[PDB]
Amino acid sequence: GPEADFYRFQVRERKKQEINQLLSKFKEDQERIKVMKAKRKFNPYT
Repeated sequence: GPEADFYRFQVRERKKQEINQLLSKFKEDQERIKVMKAKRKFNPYT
C-alpha cells in the first residue's frame, strides 16, 4: 500500500542504531563460538 510503502522506506532509509550494536554482539558470539567449535559443526562419531 501507499502507507506501508512510506513507513517502509522511511524506516530502513532512516538509519540503524539499536540493530547495529545488537548485530555486532551476535557476530562476536559467533566468532568465539566458532573458535570453540574449531572444526566443522558436525559429529564425526555419536
